[PDB]
Amino acid sequence: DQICIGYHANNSTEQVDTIMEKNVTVTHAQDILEKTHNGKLCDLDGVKPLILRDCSVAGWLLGNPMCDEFINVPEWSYIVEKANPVNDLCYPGDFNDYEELKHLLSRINHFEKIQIIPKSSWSSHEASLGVSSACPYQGKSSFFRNVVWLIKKNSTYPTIKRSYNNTNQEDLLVLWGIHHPKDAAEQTKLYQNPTTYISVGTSTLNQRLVPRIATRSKVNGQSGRMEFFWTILKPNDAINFESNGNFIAPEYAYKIVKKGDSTIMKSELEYGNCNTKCQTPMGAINSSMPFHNIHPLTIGECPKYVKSNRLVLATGLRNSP
Amino acid sequence: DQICIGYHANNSTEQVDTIMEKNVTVTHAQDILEKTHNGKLCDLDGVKPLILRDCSVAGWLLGNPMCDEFINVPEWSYIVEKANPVNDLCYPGDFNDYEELKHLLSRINHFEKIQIIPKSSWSSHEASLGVSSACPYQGKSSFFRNVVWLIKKNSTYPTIKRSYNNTNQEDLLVLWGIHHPKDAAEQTKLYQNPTTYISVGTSTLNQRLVPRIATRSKVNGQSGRMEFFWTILKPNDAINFESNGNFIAPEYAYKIVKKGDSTIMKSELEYGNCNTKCQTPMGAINSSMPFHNIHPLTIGECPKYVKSNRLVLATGLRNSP
Amino acid sequence: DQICIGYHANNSTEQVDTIMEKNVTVTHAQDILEKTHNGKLCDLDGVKPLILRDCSVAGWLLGNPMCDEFINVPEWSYIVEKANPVNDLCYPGDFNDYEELKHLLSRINHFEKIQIIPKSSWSSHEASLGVSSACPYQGKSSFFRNVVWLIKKNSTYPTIKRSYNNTNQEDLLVLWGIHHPKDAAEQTKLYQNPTTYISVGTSTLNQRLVPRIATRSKVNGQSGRMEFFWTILKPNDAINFESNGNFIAPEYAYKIVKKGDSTIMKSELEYGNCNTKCQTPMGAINSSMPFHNIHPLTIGECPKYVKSNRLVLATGLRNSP
Amino acid sequence: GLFGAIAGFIEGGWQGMVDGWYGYHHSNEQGSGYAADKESTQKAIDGVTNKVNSIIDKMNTQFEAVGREFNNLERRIENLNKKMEDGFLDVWTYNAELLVLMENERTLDFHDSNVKNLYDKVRLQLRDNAKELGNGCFEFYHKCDNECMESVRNGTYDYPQY
Amino acid sequence: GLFGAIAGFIEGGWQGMVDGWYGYHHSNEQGSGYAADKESTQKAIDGVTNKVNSIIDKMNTQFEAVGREFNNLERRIENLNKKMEDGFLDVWTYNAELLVLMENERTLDFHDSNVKNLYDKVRLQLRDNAKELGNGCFEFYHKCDNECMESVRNGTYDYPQY
Amino acid sequence: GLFGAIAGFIEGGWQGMVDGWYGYHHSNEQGSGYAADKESTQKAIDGVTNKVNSIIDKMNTQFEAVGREFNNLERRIENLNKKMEDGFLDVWTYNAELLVLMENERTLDFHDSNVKNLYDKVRLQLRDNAKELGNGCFEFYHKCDNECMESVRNGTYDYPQY
Ligand SMILES: *[C@@H]1O[C@H](CO)[C@@H](O[C@H]2O[C@H](CO)[C@@H](O[C@H]3O[C@H](CO[C@H]4O[C@H](CO)[C@@H](O)[C@H](O)[C@@H]4O)[C@@H](O)[C@H](O[C@@H]4O[C@H](CO)[C@@H](O)[C@H](O)[C@@H]4O)[C@@H]3O)[C@H](O)[C@H]2NC(C)=O)[C@H](O)[C@H]1NC(C)=O
Ligand SMILES: *[C@@H]1O[C@H](CO)[C@@H](O[C@H]2O[C@H](CO)[C@@H](O[C@H]3O[C@H](CO[C@H]4O[C@H](CO)[C@@H](O)[C@H](O)[C@@H]4O)[C@@H](O)[C@H](O[C@@H]4O[C@H](CO)[C@@H](O)[C@H](O)[C@@H]4O)[C@@H]3O)[C@H](O)[C@H]2NC(C)=O)[C@H](O)[C@H]1NC(C)=O
Ligand SMILES: *[C@@H]1O[C@H](CO)[C@@H](O[C@H]2O[C@H](CO)[C@@H](O[C@H]3O[C@H](CO[C@H]4O[C@H](CO)[C@@H](O)[C@H](O)[C@@H]4O)[C@@H](O)[C@H](O[C@@H]4O[C@H](CO)[C@@H](O)[C@H](O)[C@@H]4O)[C@@H]3O)[C@H](O)[C@H]2NC(C)=O)[C@H](O)[C@H]1NC(C)=O
Ligand SMILES: CC(=O)N[C@@H]1[C@@H](O)[C@H](O[C@@H]2O[C@H](CO)[C@H](O)[C@H](O[C@]3(C(=O)O)C[C@H](O)[C@@H](NC(C)=O)[C@H]([C@H](O)[C@H](O)CO)O3)[C@H]2O)[C@@H](CO)O[C@H]1O
Ligand SMILES: CC(=O)N[C@@H]1[C@@H](O)[C@H](O[C@@H]2O[C@H](CO)[C@H](O)[C@H](O[C@]3(C(=O)O)C[C@H](O)[C@@H](NC(C)=O)[C@H]([C@H](O)[C@H](O)CO)O3)[C@H]2O)[C@@H](CO)O[C@H]1O
Ligand SMILES: CC(=O)N[C@@H]1[C@@H](O)[C@H](O[C@@H]2O[C@H](CO)[C@H](O)[C@H](O[C@]3(C(=O)O)C[C@H](O)[C@@H](NC(C)=O)[C@H]([C@H](O)[C@H](O)CO)O3)[C@H]2O)[C@@H](CO)O[C@H]1O
Ligand SMILES: *[C@H]1O[C@H](CO)[C@@H](O[C@@H]2O[C@H](CO)[C@@H](O[C@@H]3O[C@H](CO)[C@@H](O)[C@H](O)[C@@H]3O)[C@H](O)[C@H]2NC(C)=O)[C@H](O)[C@H]1NC(C)=O
Ligand SMILES: *[C@H]1O[C@H](CO)[C@@H](O[C@@H]2O[C@H](CO)[C@@H](O[C@@H]3O[C@H](CO)[C@@H](O)[C@H](O)[C@@H]3O)[C@H](O)[C@H]2NC(C)=O)[C@H](O)[C@H]1NC(C)=O
Ligand SMILES: *[C@H]1O[C@H](CO)[C@@H](O[C@@H]2O[C@H](CO)[C@@H](O[C@@H]3O[C@H](CO)[C@@H](O)[C@H](O)[C@@H]3O)[C@H](O)[C@H]2NC(C)=O)[C@H](O)[C@H]1NC(C)=O
Ligand SMILES: *[C@@H]1O[C@H](CO)[C@@H](O[C@@H]2O[C@H](CO)[C@@H](O)[C@H](O)[C@H]2NC(C)=O)[C@H](O)[C@H]1NC(C)=O
Ligand SMILES: *[C@@H]1O[C@H](CO)[C@@H](O[C@@H]2O[C@H](CO)[C@@H](O)[C@H](O)[C@H]2NC(C)=O)[C@H](O)[C@H]1NC(C)=O
Ligand SMILES: *[C@@H]1O[C@H](CO)[C@@H](O)[C@H](O)[C@H]1NC(C)=O
Ligand SMILES: *[C@@H]1O[C@H](CO)[C@@H](O)[C@H](O)[C@H]1NC(C)=O
Ligand SMILES: *[C@@H]1O[C@H](CO)[C@@H](O)[C@H](O)[C@H]1NC(C)=O
Ligand SMILES: *[C@@H]1O[C@H](CO)[C@@H](O)[C@H](O)[C@H]1NC(C)=O
Ligand SMILES: *[C@@H]1O[C@H](CO)[C@@H](O)[C@H](O)[C@H]1NC(C)=O
Ligand SMILES: *[C@@H]1O[C@H](CO)[C@@H](O)[C@H](O)[C@H]1NC(C)=O
Repeated sequence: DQICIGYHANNSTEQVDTIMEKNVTVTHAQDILEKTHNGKLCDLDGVKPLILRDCSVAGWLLGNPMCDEFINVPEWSYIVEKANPVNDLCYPGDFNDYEELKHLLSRINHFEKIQIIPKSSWSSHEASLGVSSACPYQGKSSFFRNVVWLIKKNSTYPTIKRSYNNTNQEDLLVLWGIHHPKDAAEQTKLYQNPTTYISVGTSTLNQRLVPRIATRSKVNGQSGRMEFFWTILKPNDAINFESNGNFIAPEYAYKIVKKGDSTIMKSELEYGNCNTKCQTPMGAINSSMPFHNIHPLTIGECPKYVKSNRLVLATGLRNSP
Repeated sequence: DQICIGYHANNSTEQVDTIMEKNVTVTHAQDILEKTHNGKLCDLDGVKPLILRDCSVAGWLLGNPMCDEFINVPEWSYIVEKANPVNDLCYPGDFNDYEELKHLLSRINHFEKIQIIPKSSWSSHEASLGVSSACPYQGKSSFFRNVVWLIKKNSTYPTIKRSYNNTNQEDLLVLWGIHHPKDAAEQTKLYQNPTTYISVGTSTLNQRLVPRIATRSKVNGQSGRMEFFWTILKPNDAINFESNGNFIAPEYAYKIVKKGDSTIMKSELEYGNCNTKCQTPMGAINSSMPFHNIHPLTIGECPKYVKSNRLVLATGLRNSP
Repeated sequence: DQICIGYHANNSTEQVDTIMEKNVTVTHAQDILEKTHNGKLCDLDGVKPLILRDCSVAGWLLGNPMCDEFINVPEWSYIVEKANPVNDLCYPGDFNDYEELKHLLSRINHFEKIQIIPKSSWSSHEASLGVSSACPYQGKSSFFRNVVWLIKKNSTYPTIKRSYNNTNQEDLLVLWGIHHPKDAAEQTKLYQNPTTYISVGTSTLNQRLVPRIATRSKVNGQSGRMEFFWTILKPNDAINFESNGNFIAPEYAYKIVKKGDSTIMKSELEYGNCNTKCQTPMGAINSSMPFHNIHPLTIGECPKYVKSNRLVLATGLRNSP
Repeated sequence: GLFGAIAGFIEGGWQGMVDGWYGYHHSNEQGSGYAADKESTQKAIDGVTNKVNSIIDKMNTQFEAVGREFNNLERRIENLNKKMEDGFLDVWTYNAELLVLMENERTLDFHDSNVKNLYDKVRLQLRDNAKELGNGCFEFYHKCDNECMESVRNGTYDYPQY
Repeated sequence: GLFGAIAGFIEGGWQGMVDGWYGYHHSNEQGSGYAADKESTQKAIDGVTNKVNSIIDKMNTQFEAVGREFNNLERRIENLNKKMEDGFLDVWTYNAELLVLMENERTLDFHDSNVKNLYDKVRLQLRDNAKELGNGCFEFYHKCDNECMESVRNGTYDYPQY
Repeated sequence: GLFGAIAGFIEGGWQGMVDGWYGYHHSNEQGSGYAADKESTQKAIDGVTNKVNSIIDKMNTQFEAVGREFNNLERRIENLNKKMEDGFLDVWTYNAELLVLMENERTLDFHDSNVKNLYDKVRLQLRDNAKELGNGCFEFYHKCDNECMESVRNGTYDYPQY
């Protein structure tokens, strides 16, 4: 008669690594790395993302005429921009401190567009001929919808003195611009006055822009340039414009109604008609694992990203052949 | 008769954590995390800090009239500034490259204030009416004490050509400014000349400022602005000013006598009449522990900061019930 | 009769450290930290580095007359610049966005210098008197070889309108400059026109420079300054210059023929007539160790840098006295 | 393994022991079979479960990357941003993979230790009333029926009785 | 524990042994008492003391945060600065907490090992001149007075003498 | 060591055993000598070799510093750059030195364990046909010639034969 001491074995083929030995077969193990995603852009926690499609953030905010889809967008969870959107600045130029603005958007979930300087209140200037073939719409020449490209009326451009007071409770994103013409002839042709400026003031801002003339290569058929600027106008503060010519005046500006968690996600994927708790630029994640290896830039309640191909913990013991 | 092998037990209730088991009672243990501070701002190694109180670094350096307490400060160990000091720029405006200057101060323990351009050497200009109600002192209008706000004398502002040569052995911090007026009338009212400039040159510097006019919101009762600039004038170099108007001239400048270990500590606490070897924004530390969890920003000979609530090492063995 | 179980011993004096005990003598051990270098700058994988010697990157690229050694340099593996090269900007001034350009060079292995605006094509301006005593060559006054310092001819400086079209397949580094004179007399003396500018345009660039006059300290015998600018001209784009005076015109510009792995290594050492697979600022490395402690900034196929003085792994067992 | 039992002096595991990690196999005139040692099995479950949660929990606070965009003349800071994000990823990847390797080694050794301690526990009861065969088994000098066998598993094997 | 002695075959510690971590308890006609094993106790003190200093020392060089201020249009680099400082804190917090957990496990196991080795050391001297009771104790076949007991603690128990 | 064999109950190593890490020494009327245990020696070589490669391999991906230059009014970002490069160096230095200390302790203990298991393996074969002397040696009751000795090293020592 005998009694023996021994231990469990089973049909497991699960393997784990240790420092001294790789591919040790064990009776039980626990994978802790999520390796799969659904391959789609999805609603975060019910709240749909802003999918800019072929538009950029600039094209959206300035109101590029090819971006009418986003003329009034509801609140978003996150934003999705392509690596190289085709509908950026239709009329060539620059967006000043663009990257700092996009960073500002990572803390914003909802804008409310409102009118601050009506297009039909420019009685001393022509305000309906501020268009170009570089910004087409339905076959006709158009322009960034949110700003007014003002020109001379009956061969005069008198000084503009316009002020807007932020009586709203919410911070306000104000956009405007300056036009750089091809040469001296174009300057007088549009604005009459040969030497001009745009002065902009708030409680913090003290700006004075002057147009830089230069012979420039054509970009979308234009030698001229548009340089766009912005500020955040705080509650009870007023913005003050004075100009001599070359002024691209604000028409619409965005109220910042909701601030919170957001992100601009760079991706070529489109909307997935889909819902998730954790989103990445190449698809959504749905698992209880503590780790994943899909992509470092995620939003939501996510596992921690690691670069591993494999993380498996031993729970049971060494299995017998 | 028998002999037994065994091990120590005692009345200890000290507990430690391991990977497989939490709250294991042990006979002996060693805490290695300092959790307490004295709640006070203290002298570092005998050397008292500069406590700016309600003043900012700008208010101090420019000589805001409400900051006479710091008109001549002895050498410091570290500097203490509130999150939102009320006595900053009394007259509204900007301090150019302010953050880069504050960084420079982290390597400075002592300034010696000296006079470079005497206030009573401006014979061709009025140099005692450069005041404003935004910078009050004892009920009367005053101004930043370290710079001179020059205006026209008998309806003329002739060109200024003034040069200072750094004959001191020590690097010199020189401050000056430009005034931005409300409108064209104010410009001529103060300076006569309608179009003005300030040109500043050293061996490295090649500056030319021009005043930007714009309609601005009132801040402390002023539509005008003051933009302040600085440079480090090296030994044997000379600074050269030329101006047409709008010049805020240096009166006093700071010798940099001692360079070394310092820091600008952000805190709402006041002086503690107290001494320590290791200081934090919420109190001083006095322990021999290798770690602490008070605050990441410390100065002196300190333990290493960690975010833990508890670090306790087992020294003895598992204790018996 | 007996049989005993036992273990190996030998004459080893090799020691390793553990957590509980230091300097444990073991029968065998393996050092994993490379501690030695050859003390020389060497060819990387056969390909010799660019050793700028007493010249800086600016002196090289602008063509400082004391840097004729590097007038046409073959492709390099890495670049070696001293901490304080004496042949930088011979005529005092600035190199705009210099650090961003040096960063650009970390991705470049070879330039091909070509002529874009011939020196002898300036028929309306004097183009062979643009020299200074601050940039000497063989006893005579000279200037940065790659740009042309143009002055008035027969007391006139007519407007310049010159355009270069990049018909090359390769990105092009274009350099130019603006001259800042001492005073109003020097301006007219060289350029006639009292108020001048330089306007530069590409598809992306929209620049307009104006000379800043100011009384400046002498540096290498000059009160005047030269401010140098650059751009990358993409294929099929054109650069457009228009100027009134003060223009330092491009003569030569660099084709970017090879892009790849490079680095600017700061070192006082000269060439070693030598070859290696892994280079550091204080010498080359030749070992199969996984770690080294020579220097953090290396180039090539290198071991990982650590700050340790000693890394030795135990392989064998505790050795007996 | 470090403790010599698993795949050591006990050559292999038992497919037949389904109800626990460690246990006993008995063999007498009445029959034979397996029985799991509940106490030491549950000890192992608790230690390994706590370990897994400790591992997960320690990796709870960890670097999260954020999108930052830079323009064409901000290449230096763009590169700094890139090196920083990547640097932290590599550090946390290393921490994760090393923790798994190290703790996997300790988990296998832990099981080996529990088998060894169970074996010794039985050895110390039986003393010289049984032959230590050297393969995990004890051959009795007396006849050991199922009640006898049960007292060995109990811890209450009455050595003075035999 | 891994080595089976502490809270294993030796059920509990001794409040009565004040002068050391490990030792002996004897019991004969002359009386009874405790005596610490000096050598193995001092071994334990040295190992644990070196360990604590090794832990402290390794965490000597470590990230120190510095104050950097940024303006309203330097938000990107401010955020980079923030993520960098925080990132390193989390890394060092992790290192510190993990080192403590891991080494605490090894310290408890170290003590268990020292008790086991002391027990075996005595077992190998006595051999078959005593009954291994299974609870840490050895019951002698011969009468073992205080000099006899002392030779067991010595290492000089003359087995051929008994 | 944790396992009690190396520099424990086996006082010292053998200069005379050249062909392996662990083995046997025999002594009878025919003579005496050393013989390496091939299996357990090769086990040790494989474990330690894999370990060294595992260590090297884990430290493969690691922070690489890059040169970035800044001007006189970019001091804040220069300092950030400096603190970032240094921070990662300190983290990787720490990882490297700690891994070496920790694994060196485990390597020494691993060898100790292999000696202990070899000793027990022999002990479990011989059983009560030999006196356990307490120093690593077994003194036979019967005469054990070289074939006899060989069967002990084999694993095929026929206990019923003696
Ligand atoms: C953009 O447009 C805004 C309004 O459309 C304008 O806001 C401000 O306008 C005037 C500025 O003079 C202020 O008028 C008066 O309001 C004060 C009321 O104080 C507080 O209490 C009442 C209680 O019911 C609140 O409503 C109110 O919000 C406030 O918190 C009043 O005290 C003060 O008059 C004073 O009278 C005293 C003697 O009785 C004098 O000593 C003292 O000198 C002063 O004259 C003041 O004049 C508005 O209140 C204010 N609107 C606000 C706060 O909402 C912005 O200024 C404008 N922005 C720019 C840049 O111009
Ligand atoms: C700010 O103000 C500073 C003085 O108040 C001024 O400093 C410089 O001023 C002049 C510049 O011309 C120099 O004068 C002469 O000093 C040279 C002495 O050389 C060295 O040896 C003496 C030994 O006793 C030292 O004191 C001295 O510090 C120095 O290290 C002298 O060699 C030289 O004269 C030469 O004569 C030679 C023929 O004999 C000629 O070949 C040669 O061309 C030259 O004429 C020189 O002229 C001061 O020495 C100097 N002060 C110093 C160094 O402290 C700053 O220049 C001024 N800053 C600005 C921007 O204007
Ligand atoms: C710098 O200098 C460059 C040349 O020295 C100049 O490049 C461009 O110059 C003109 C711009 O008008 C272009 O001329 C024509 O080329 C088009 C050919 O298309 C493609 O196919 C041919 C096939 O053999 C390729 O060689 C060629 O590379 C190209 O990929 C042609 O289609 C087009 O004419 C068109 O005719 C159509 C009716 O037939 C019209 O509908 C249409 O409107 C258009 O008139 C075009 O005019 C050169 O091709 C082009 N050079 C290139 C691409 O290499 C740069 O523009 C100049 N830079 C600046 C800033 O000025
Ligand atoms: C290269 C060549 O053979 N000829 C160009 C010639 O085409 C060019 O004229 C401009 O051409 C572009 C298209 O390439 C547009 O047609 C410009 O017209 C418009 C425009 O559509 O943008 C008309 C519009 O009504 C104008 N709007 C306003 C508010 O003024 C604008 C505007 O003036 C300019 O965009 C301002 O820069 O222009 C047309 O001018 C000329 C450049 O003038 O150069 C020849 O070499
Ligand atoms: C809104 C309204 O009803 N009226 C304002 C009117 O008050 C304002 O005048 C300015 O008011 C401020 C206080 O709000 C000061 O009183 C200005 O006076 C001083 C000043 O104290 O700052 C007097 C001082 O002597 C002047 N010093 C010098 C060196 O010139 C300064 C100085 O000129 C200005 O600060 C420069 O910007 O002003 C007083 O001018 C006017 C704005 O002028 O606007 C009405 O709408
Ligand atoms: C301090 C004193 O006693 N006298 C200086 C006087 O020397 C100085 O004149 C300048 O002196 C420098 C050397 O210090 C040069 O000699 C300047 O001449 C040149 C030059 O070599 O650089 C001649 C050259 O032909 C000129 N080239 C062109 C293209 O114009 C240049 C050029 O004009 C200037 O560099 C432009 O800034 O100058 C010589 O002018 C004067 C400053 O003019 O000041 C006295 O106080
Ligand atoms: C572990 O096992 C031992 C041995 O099996 C247990 O002792 C046995 O316990 C059983 C059940 O309690 C006893 O059965 C009794 O039999 C009598 C008749 O003889 C009857 O009157 C009772 O009602 C009961 O059924 C049995 O006598 C007893 N045998 C021996 C040899 O001890 C022991 O209780 C167990 N201990 C533990 C801690 O589990
Ligand atoms: C450890 O303990 C053993 C046993 O206690 C020690 O042996 C004993 O040592 C004592 C003290 O040295 C001896 O005492 C002697 O007695 C004689 C008279 O008999 C006297 O003449 C001497 O002056 C001395 O007092 C004792 O004889 C001896 N007994 C035995 C059985 O060995 C041993 O020395 C100790 N060894 C170590 C390493 O500590
Ligand atoms: C390990 O060692 C044992 C004992 O040394 C081995 O058994 C012995 O094996 C040898 C060689 O195979 C046998 O030798 C034979 O002798 C007979 C004459 O008696 C001869 O006819 C054969 O040609 C051969 O030379 C020997 O009899 C045998 N002795 C005993 C006691 O078993 C065993 O084979 C070895 N096992 C392993 C796994 O290495
Ligand atoms: C180990 O002991 C600690 C220390 O008491 C326990 O911490 C307490 O946990 C309770 C329940 O979560 C809290 O309400 C108390 O605030 C904690 N007290 C302290 C002093 O921290 C902890 O629960 C125990 N951990 C485990 C795993 O059993
Ligand atoms: C372990 O051995 C090292 C190596 O010799 C010892 O290092 C020496 O320490 C002395 C005294 O501090 C120094 O003066 C020498 O410069 C060191 N020599 C070398 C080669 O590094 C060290 O002291 C020993 N460590 C311990 C804890 O005993
Ligand atoms: C392995 O055994 C399990 C019993 O737990 C059984 O369910 C499963 O079918 C088996 N798998 C294979 C491949 O035989
Ligand atoms: C995630 O997948 C699991 C399958 O394991 C499922 O239970 C759960 O419903 C899924 N959740 C969503 C939102 O798809
Ligand atoms: C525990 O025992 C120690 C003896 O070391 C004694 O000083 C202390 O008073 C005791 N504590 C309690 C609470 O009984
Ligand atoms: C710090 O506190 C300790 C008490 O543990 C005391 O010995 C020491 O004097 C204190 N030092 C200072 C500067 O307060
Ligand atoms: C140590 O022994 C080795 C044999 O492996 C021998 O080659 C060497 O000469 C010896 N070294 C010394 C210093 O005796
Ligand atoms: C590097 O040094 C080793 C000596 O260990 C030698 O074998 C090899 O040839 C050397 N390589 C070079 C390029 O110097």
